[PDB]
Parts: sequence; structure tokens; C-alpha cells
Amino acid sequence: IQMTQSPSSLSASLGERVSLTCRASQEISGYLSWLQQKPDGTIQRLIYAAFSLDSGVPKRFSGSRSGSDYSLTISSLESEDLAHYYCLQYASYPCTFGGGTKLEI
Amino acid sequence: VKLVESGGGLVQPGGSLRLSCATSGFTFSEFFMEWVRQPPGKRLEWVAVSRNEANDYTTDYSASVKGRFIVSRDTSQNILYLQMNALRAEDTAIYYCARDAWMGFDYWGQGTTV
Amino acid sequence: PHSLGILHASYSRQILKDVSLYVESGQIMCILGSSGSGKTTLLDAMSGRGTFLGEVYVNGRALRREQFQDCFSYVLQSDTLLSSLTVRETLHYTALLAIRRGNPGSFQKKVEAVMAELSLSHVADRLIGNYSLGGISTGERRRVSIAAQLLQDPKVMLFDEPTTGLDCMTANQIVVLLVELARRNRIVVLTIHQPRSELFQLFDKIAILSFGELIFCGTPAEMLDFFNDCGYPCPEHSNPFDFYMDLTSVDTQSKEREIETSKRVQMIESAYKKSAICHKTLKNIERMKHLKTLPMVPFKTKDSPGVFSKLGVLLRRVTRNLVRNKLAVITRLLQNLIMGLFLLFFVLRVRSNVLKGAIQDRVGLLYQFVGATPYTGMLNAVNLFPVLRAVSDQESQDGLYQKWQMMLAYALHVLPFSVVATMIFSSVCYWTLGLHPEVARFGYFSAALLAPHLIGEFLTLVLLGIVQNPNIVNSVVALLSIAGVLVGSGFLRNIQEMPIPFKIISYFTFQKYCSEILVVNEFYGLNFTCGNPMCAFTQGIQFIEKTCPGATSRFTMNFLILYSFIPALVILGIVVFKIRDHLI
Amino acid sequence: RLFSSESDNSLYFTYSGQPNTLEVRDLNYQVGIQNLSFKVRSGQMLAIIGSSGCGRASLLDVITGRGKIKSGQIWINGQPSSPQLVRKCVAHVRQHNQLLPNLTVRETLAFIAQMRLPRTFSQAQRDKRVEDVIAELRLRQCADTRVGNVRGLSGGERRRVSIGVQLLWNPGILILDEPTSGLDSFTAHNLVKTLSRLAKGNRLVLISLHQPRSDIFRLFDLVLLMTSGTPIYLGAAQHMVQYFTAIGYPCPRYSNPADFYVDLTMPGAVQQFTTLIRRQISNDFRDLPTLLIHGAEACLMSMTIGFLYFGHGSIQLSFMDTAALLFMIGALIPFNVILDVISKCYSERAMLYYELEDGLYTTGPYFFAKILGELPEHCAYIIIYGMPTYWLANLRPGLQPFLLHFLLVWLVVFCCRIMALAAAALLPTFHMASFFSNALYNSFYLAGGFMINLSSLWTVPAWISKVSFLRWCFEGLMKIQFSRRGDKILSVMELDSYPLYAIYLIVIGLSGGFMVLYYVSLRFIKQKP
Ligand SMILES: CC(C)CCC[C@@H](C)[C@H]1CC[C@H]2[C@@H]3CC=C4C[C@@H](O)CC[C@]4(C)[C@H]3CC[C@]12C
Repeated sequence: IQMTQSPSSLSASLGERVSLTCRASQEISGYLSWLQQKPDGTIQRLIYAAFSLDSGVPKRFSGSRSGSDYSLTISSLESEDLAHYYCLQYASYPCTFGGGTKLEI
Repeated sequence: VKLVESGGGLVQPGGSLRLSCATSGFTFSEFFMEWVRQPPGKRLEWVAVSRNEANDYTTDYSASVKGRFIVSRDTSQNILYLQMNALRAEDTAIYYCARDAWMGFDYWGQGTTV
Repeated sequence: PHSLGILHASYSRQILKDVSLYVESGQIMCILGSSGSGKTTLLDAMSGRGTFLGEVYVNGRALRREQFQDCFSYVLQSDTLLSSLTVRETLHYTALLAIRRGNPGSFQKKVEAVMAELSLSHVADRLIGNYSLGGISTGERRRVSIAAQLLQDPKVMLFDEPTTGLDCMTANQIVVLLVELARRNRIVVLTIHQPRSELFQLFDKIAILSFGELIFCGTPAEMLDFFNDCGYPCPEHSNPFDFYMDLTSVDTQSKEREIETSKRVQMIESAYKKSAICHKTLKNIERMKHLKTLPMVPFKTKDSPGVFSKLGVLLRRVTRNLVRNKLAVITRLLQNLIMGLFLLFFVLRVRSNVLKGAIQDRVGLLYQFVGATPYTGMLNAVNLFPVLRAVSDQESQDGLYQKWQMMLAYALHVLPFSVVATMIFSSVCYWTLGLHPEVARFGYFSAALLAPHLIGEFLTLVLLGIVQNPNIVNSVVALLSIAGVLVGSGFLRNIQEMPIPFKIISYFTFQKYCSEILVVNEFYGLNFTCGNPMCAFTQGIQFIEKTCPGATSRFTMNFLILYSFIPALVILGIVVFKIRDHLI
Repeated sequence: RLFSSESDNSLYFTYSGQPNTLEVRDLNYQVGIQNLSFKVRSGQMLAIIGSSGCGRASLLDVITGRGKIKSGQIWINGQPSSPQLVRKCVAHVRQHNQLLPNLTVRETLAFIAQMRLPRTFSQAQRDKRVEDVIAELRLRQCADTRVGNVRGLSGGERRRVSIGVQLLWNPGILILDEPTSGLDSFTAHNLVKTLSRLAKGNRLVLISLHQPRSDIFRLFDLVLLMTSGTPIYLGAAQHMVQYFTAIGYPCPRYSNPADFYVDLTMPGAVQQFTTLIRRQISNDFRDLPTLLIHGAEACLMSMTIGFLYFGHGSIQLSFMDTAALLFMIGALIPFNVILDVISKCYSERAMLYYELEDGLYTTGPYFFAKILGELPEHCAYIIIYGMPTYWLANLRPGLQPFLLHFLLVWLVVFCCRIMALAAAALLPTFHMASFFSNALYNSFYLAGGFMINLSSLWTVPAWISKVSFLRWCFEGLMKIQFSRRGDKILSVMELDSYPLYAIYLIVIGLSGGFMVLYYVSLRFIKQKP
């Protein structure tokens, strides 16, 4: 299963809303998660199962599914949003990651 | 739940290396333990997995490194060990040590550059 | 020696793709394949049953798509036979339908010959019945079918899974019998779903079909040789049949394994096409075609007999099948009697001396009879026809007879039984109820209750001939009879006041004429007393004029109109049955 | 290397507890099975090959307790076998899958977990159990796909869903009857590998298979060869040949050994009721063709009754015409109602029997669940059949008579539905049940007060009409239509000795009696297919 992530690069500032898209070649039935890599090297999962959020994460991130496209929408952009973002599927073996997204402001 | 990695360096092709992953805050025998590297040209690729006590501590690796990479675990100190043989061909990455793969990759570590 | 050769055959979205085979007499060829192999389509193509390419050489002569029926025999998998018949009687009926020479001597000779050839002489005079009630075994039924097919003395036979649905005992025995028939100077091409390991060395040739493509065809020894030359040796104790089936099958559970299996199958097919076996088969075909020293195509035994002869044979067959089954006759003769007894248990008399319930009970009796006779006819038709319909549409593809002839014979054999049943029900229920005791009125009532029974029976027969599911036909006929007895009859609607569309619909139903006849026959010469609310009908003539004013002058005509609904529909059924041979 | 091997060898849902055992010592079965004796422990996979089964029951059925009286002794976990012990420790997966088509995998698994897990478990625990069951059988790519027989899933996917349903309560002993029946070779190989992976944990899995041709025999752990009820070999399959050659029966080259040796010879009642009614509603409201056919036939019959007795126009409807119209309105619905109810009941008989025998519920919540599930669509049918005909026939105008007619028709059709339910629960086959139902319907039809005056009945037909809902419906409609307009026409007849509320109470009592009969039939009669 190949995961196509969009966009590869994006430019935004304070206050606006961003929406990243992940597309799967097959059906995963909503078994998708989102990973965030900080510039220092710290990786942390923000959303699991594409609809539920983890403990200790701000309430500005959310996830939705339209057809076969999983959309991660972040509202009220702040300084904590300059990082890399990836989508991950775990419904089939082996697990494959996304292309990546350079969220720079 | 804390995962810290150590043991990275620079090694010429043809040698061997062993990285360590220290875990804290959870039961080491009741959860999986995965090694997932991230080379610079690469995006993200999982390389090694070790199952819990229910699977007789069985290990598995991807076809890209099947036969050269060996993962092991020490339950007395809850330490993951990753032994790589014949490195530096295309095995330059920032290898990360994670907990769960089938239930979503959560509680990542810091990664060590090899 | 005879020969069969299929050259560059194709069928179309496409089921066959350049299939070519070569079989000789004295040998047996088996065909294997998966769900999407297309072996049944190939068998139907060689048997002659929507474009077909390639040519079929029999004894060197290139036969057209029309002469496939006169040379190739086909044994089906359904194996449907009549329960209340024996082996000898069924074989004699089949021979009479196929062979027409003269005295029954040759018929009996052929029957005992084909029975002793296939070990059917010890069960020759035993009823078929069912294998779950004590009748003959399933292997005996298959042997009876093979004997009925062999009665025409064929040379090339096809078998559509003769081992499925049976035990290993019966499967092995039938395989041995097919090898016997093939070694007895005949060509036999059979298909097997899951062959066993001991049947590997029994067949002379083995072919494999995959998505319409011929993967391999040859002797089992040459099969093992070619399979080990390719690089896939068969491991020991692995049932090479299943191994070579899975090696030439496609695994469609993912999109990568499917491509891998497709590439493997294509590589094996390409290696087989560039081998010496295919070239040898092609040169053998084109050499046997241009020999010009061998005899021509051996055809069947006898022509097709006349229409009247086949009709009489089918009538005698269905009569013997119905008489030997006591349950069906008892039901056909007692359904109306049980209905009449159930109605008498509720009514038990009509009070012809007071207006409290005279007209009410009489109208109720007439309505119940008119609504119950087509119900019983439809019940009988649904209970007795489907087996005969299965026999007919199974035996019509063999060129024996037609389906409309079977329907006509069914009608002819159900006419007298229904007549007797209606007469008995009337003679038992009419006099006790005290409904104008007379003889001419009794006969008129008997006829007016017999005609709608036959009408409904023929309607249900046509519907079962055009529709497959018996329950849908039952429900539709029940609803139609209810609508007819509700609208056409003027008991509850006062047709003189119903709307125009319903008035037009009422003219096409037999219930209107039946109710008019019954009212004219019942309320003609009877008197009534009420000793204001309903006493405006002291005489039956007033109630007649209220229900149907001018019916007393159209009595006889009405009868004719009733007798105009029985035969015409039958004719329509014939046409319907014609559509049958265009729908299967 | 011909079969798929790029699979995951991880175990996501294992068994926690002590290892289970199963002992059979000198068992004999009659009405065949002679001297059966073996011992299996948790962690091993036993496959019984050969000709197993005397009659309609298999060997697993007679060792588990179904089926014909045993003459041996069976030990389950050290204790002797018992129906409650088998229900508590043994799970069974037959060869015929019986699942609701209009449901998905996740919803069905959640319903089974809610009906199986105790009441003390939280919703998070049930969700985690469902997720573990899904990930264990690799059903993550079809968790949102319906199990409809409709495209739905495949055969192997449906088998995996059934295994997950039977494995939700974490059984210690699992038994399967022909799991690879009707499946492809690759699908059967994958299913056998999945069963072996399930047996790899701390469970005791038994399988009944007829012909392990090439690979099913090679993937076996322990095999039991049976011939006409007599055992021949008991041990590892990979050494079976090495055993027979040790006796003097070698297996020929290029021949399957198996065939060659065979031919030679908590949670509560309210929660269960809620889950049952929710599942029934979710399965019924997603069947578009059936609802459309019901609505179409209802509208057709109602509108043709309205147009046949069209009251508007030049001439008005007479007295006898109105009587016939009311009688037809009362007597036309029961046929289609009974047919639909009998079909819907016999389409669920095997599933109901399996759910009642496995111990999900005990005939308490299923009754009210079926009643409240059939109630809404039946009320819609009643609306469509009764309201768009009162105006076409130009009956008595007003709100109270119209509402009373609607309520009476609804109650009569509900009584007919309950009678059809009781007739379905009383007889095991469709034909005899339909015949008895139509007989009762025609008896109540002849007991009406429209054809035989309701007075020419001596003892028995009068008593039949006293319990005939059609007669009471006709009398109520006559009293609603003609009384206070008017009473003398009902007085010269015999339809004025019972008021309206009395007829309503009689209809309610008949409905209650039919409900009691249906409950007794469900509780005391087995719904065998
Ligand atoms: C095992 C399977 C085949 C069950 C069979 C159910 C069949 C026999 C039942 C279920 C659906 C029913 C049909 C569906 C509804 C209608 C439409 C109505 O205007 C004519 C009656 C008719 C056509 C019913 C006839 C009886 C029926 C055919």
C-alpha cells in the first residue's frame, strides 16, 4: 500500500488553517495515524485512528475522511507548527509511511 | 513512557555495530518493540520488530535487511539491542525505537545517527 | 478408427481462446480447470447448444455447427428421472421416442442389450423412486441415464461432471464404467471437478483449461515429463492432480499475487506452445483430415417419429407415471371434496323458507366455489407439473420431442381426472345442501364448476412454463383468482354501477360468466318469504334482474364463452413453451 | 512456494488462563463409532479425517453433546462433560454461516461482544476486544464492509467473521466443522494457516475435514484417521506414512496418503433486549427491496379497493356495497400479512436456533424485540393501506370515525401478525405452517357475519366466530359507519349486541392470547431448521 501525502511544501502564517491530505492505494477502513517530527528530532503521534486524539495534545488538530482521502486539519496556526508531518497506515502488513509534508511558516 | 536511544557512531563498510534503546514507564514483556530508521534520502521505513512474551520473543525484519540485522531484548533491565552487520552500504539513518506498530506508532524516542 | 479434432476454436466477454484438441477412439480424455476455466462452455460448444469460431473434424469431415447434435451425445449432471417408473419402462419409452422400426421386439432387444452392457438387468423391473426412501441408488440412476443416452448408439460422448455429488465408491465405479465404454471402441470426453490420486493413470489424455486457454494436453507420463522439464517437479505423496491444478491456477486475493500467478500461467502456456506435443497434435489432426482412406462420420440410429406418435407415447408415459402414484391421484380427487366438506361444516343447510340467510348463504356458497376451484387447480398444477417440466426441458435438448407436446399430453391426462373429481365433489355436496334439487341443474352446476377449474389449471400451467419459481406462480395465480372473483362477479359490486375500467376488465374474466350462470340456475324457480328492509326480493327473478338483468337470455352463450377460455389459453401455452426453447 | 507466504506471524489476541484438556476413553456411538479414545491438550490442532459421522450428526456433535445415546465417557478439563460445561468452555463453528446481511463486520462484532461480555466491562474494553479480534484474523481491510451474501464479503472473509464472532468471548476450546467447505485452494490454505496460528497460542482447536488433498494434510499438527467410526492412526501426520510402512502398507509414489489410506479401509435482560431490538432495526431499515415491495403491494391493494368501491361520482355506494367493501378491507390484508410474516420468520430459523442454543438469550427479550421491531413498518403498512382508501370510497366524514376505523384495522392486522408468528413458531416447516395458517384464516373468514348471516351456526361455528377477529372487525366497522345515522339497520341484523369498546377489548384479548401462544411455542418447541 502506497501512501501519497500532499502537499510536499506549504507556506502559512499565524491564524490561518492548514489541511494536509493522505491518500491510500487500497482500503484501510480508517486505520490511519498522524506523526509529527520536530526540527530537533522529537517525533510524537498526534492523532490515532484518524478521528481520535491522544492525551496531552492541543485541541486545534483534528482529522476527517472524505471518500478515500484522510484530511488532517490544524486550525489557529501557532509557532509550534513548524515541523514535518507524516501519515501512517497500520491495517495491512507491512506498515508503510507517507511521503511527508514540510509545514513551514 | 520514555524511550531513549544510544550507541551511534561512524563505521566503515564491512564491520558491525550494536545500538541500545532504554525504555521506562511500562511493562517491557507485554508490548512490542520496533526499530524504524529514517535515512536522509528516504522518507520513513520500519526495519525491525520484536514481539511480546506471548509470541515466545519472536523477531522479524523487512526484506531490505533480512539476514543482516538482528534485534534482541533484555527483560532484566528492559533494554532493546539492535545488531547490524555489514553497514554503511545504504544503512545510514537516524534509527528510532518505538513501542507499538499494529496499534499505531506512539511514544517515539529521539533517534541516533549512524 | 474414428477421430475428433477441434481446431482454432473460439467463443465469445470471451470464454474460449484458440482451443485445439485431438481425441481418438479407444482413448479417454479428461479436462481439468478452475471456476473460471470454461470447460462447460467448451463442452456446450462441441455438443452444439454467441459466436463460435474454429472447425470440428469428425472422421476427417469438417462438420458444421448444425450437425453437432446428430453426432455428439451429452450427459448432464442434473440426472432427473421420474419416480413412479422402472428401468425397463423408461428405456422402452425413450427408445419409442427415438427409434421407430415396428414391432416392440427390437425395442426390447435394445433395452436388454443396454441393460446387460451397463449392469442394469438385475434392477430392470424395480421402481426408480428416490435413493432416500428405498429406491435405486444414485449410481443406478446414472447408469440408467447412460443407457438411455447409449440407446441411440452414439460414438462421441461428453460428460459434465459425472462424479460430483456422489461418494468415492460411486465416483470410482462410474469412472471405471466410462473407461469401459471408451475402451469399447468409443470416444468419451469427461470433466472432473476434483479427481483423486488413483485416477491419474486411468485416463489416456489429460487437458487443463485456465481462463479459456489450454495450458497442457497429453498423456499423464508426458504430462509429468513436461512439468519436470519446466522446473516444477512434483513432490512425492502430493496428489499431482491438485499440484498441477494449483500450478496452473490464478490466486486473486491481492493484486501482486494475482500478477505473479498470471505470469506463471502465461510462461507455462508459452513453454507448452513451443513444445513438440502441440506440434504433434496439429500435424496428426491435419494428417487424419487429408487421409482420404478412412470412413465418414457415423450418425445416430433412427429418425424422429411423427408428432401424433410422440404425443401418444408421452401421454401414455405421463398416465403410467400418474397412476402408479396414489398420493397424486388421491389429492386430485379429494381436494374439491375436502373443500366442499369444509364449507358444509360451516353452512350445513340453506333456509329456503325465510329471508334471514337464504340469499346470503347462496351467494356465499357461489363465491366460495368460484374462488376455490381455480385455487385447487393451481395447487394441482404446482404440485404435479415441475417434475414433468424438468423432464421435458432436459430431454428436449437431445432431439427426442418438443415441450409443447409434453404440455398438451399433460393437459390431456389431467382432463379426465379433474372431470371425475369435480363430478364426485358435486354429486356428494350438491344434494345434501339442498340447492334446488334437480338433474339438469345438477349437470349445469357440475359443468360451471368444472370449467373454471380447468381454466385456472391451464393458467397455472402456462405460468409455470414461463416462470421457474413455483411459489411466485402460486401467489400470482391466487391473487389473480381473488381479483377475478371480486371484480368480475356481480355479487358484491353491482356491475351496472361499477366504473368504466372495471366494467371493461369484468368482460375479460370467466368469473363473471360463471357467476351469471350459477345465479340463473339457482334463483330461477325458487320462492322466498320474509314472515321491508330486504323483502323486496320475494322471488328469485327479482334478485336475478338486480344482479344480472339480461343473463337469463344469454345462458347458453355464456357456457360457450366459458368453453372459449379452456382451449385458447392452451394454444397460447404452446407459444409460451416455444419461448422456453429461446430462454434456456 | 506456490501459496502465499508474505503474511504476518504476530499474535494479537491470545488466550490467558490455564491450558485446557479433552479426554475420550472407550467411547461408542450407535444409531458406527466404535472404541474412540484420544487425549488433546491446549496448543495442539487435531483434525479428524476420514468418514466421520453416523447420520445427520457429526463426530464433533456427539462428543460435544448434540445429535443417539452415548455409551462412553468424555472428560472436559478434568471434569466430565456436561451441557453447561460445554456451553461455558466449548465454542462451535458450523459449516453454514448465519449472519445478518444488512450489517457490517464492526457492528456485528460489537453486538456479539455486547451480548457476550459481562455488564461490568466498560465500552472501552469492548472496543479493545473487538479491535483485537479484528487484528487477530487480519480483518482490518474489511471492518467497514457489509457481510451480505448483495455483494458483501467473500467466502473466506465471511468464515473469518464467523470465527471472530465465535471467538469474541475468548474460548478455551474451539471446534470447527468443515471450515474450508466451498472455498478456493488459496483461500482454504490461508484459512488453515490462520487456524494453525490461532492454535499456536494457548487454545485447543479441533477441526473436522473430509479430504485434505495436498496441503491441508501437510499443514496439520495432529491427525485422526477414521473409517466407518473406527480409528486407525492417531499422531503426527508427517510420520503417518512412516507408521504404515512399519506395518506393511506402503504408500505409492505420486499418490495422496490420506485418500490412499481412506479408500483402503450478566449482562441482564434489558440490555440484551436493547441490543436485539437495535440490531433488528438496523438490519431491517437497510433492506430497501423488501420495504419497497411491501409498500408497493400495500398501496396497490388499498388503491384498487378504493377504485373498485369509488364512492364519488354520479351514483353513491349502497348498503350492501358498503358492507362488502368493509368485509374486503377486513379480509384482504391477512393473506399478504401472513405470507410476509411466515417468510420473514422462516428466513431466520437456523440463526434463531443457533443463538438460543449457544446461550446468548433465553426466549425472553427476543419476543418483545421482534414485536417492537415489526411494529413500526407494520404501522406504516397500516397507514398506507387504510388512510388512502377512506377518502376514495367517500365514507362517513369526520375525525373520530376515521381514527376509530384506523385503530381497529391496525389492531386486527396486529392480531393477524401475532397469529402468523405463532403459526411459524409452532410448526418446523414452511409448507405445513402456511397450510395451517391459511386454514385458520379461511375458517375465520367463513365465520364472518357477511356470508352466512352470523346466525345459522349451531354451536361450533358460532364459537369459532366468537374468537374470529374478522367478524369483530366487520361488526366494529358496521357500528362505526351506520350507528347514529341508522341503528335500526344494525338492529334487524345481529351486529348491535356488543358496543365499540367491548369489541376493542375482545380484539385486545385475542391478541394477548395469540401472544401467549407464540411465547409458549417459542419457549417449549425447538426451532430446528
Ligand atoms: C428460499 C427463498 C426462495 C424464499 C422464497 C420466498 C418467496 C417464495 C416469497 C417471498 C417473496 C414473495 C413475493 C414477493 C411479493 C410479491 C408481490 C406481489 O404483488 C405478488 C406476490 C409476491 C410475488 C410474493 C410471492 C411469494 C414470495 C415469492
